[PDB]
Amino acid sequence: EALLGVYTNVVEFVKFLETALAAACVNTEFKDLRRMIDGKIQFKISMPT
Amino acid sequence: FTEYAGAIKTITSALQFGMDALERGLVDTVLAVKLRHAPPVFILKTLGD
Repeated sequence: EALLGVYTNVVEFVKFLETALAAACVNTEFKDLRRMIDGKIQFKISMPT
Repeated sequence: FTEYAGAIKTITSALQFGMDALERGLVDTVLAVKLRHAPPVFILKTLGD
């Protein structure tokens, strides 16, 4: 006698680009980030008098 | 060439610095003349009537 069961699905959630939190961050898809050691940003601020 | 033309960018931005810090000298010294000739409210109000 073959028996069947009832399974309920995993409740899916709104993705990251579809929330309003991404208005605070700038999103890029860096494909190979496990190869990166460091990443730097360099500012150069000239100051008037 | 990229050492020459990167050295003419320094000496212009050091000399745009000179004039654009001297336009601040107008705005400061014009405001400083006004503050030498600005007696306060409580003195000047009762002389106004």
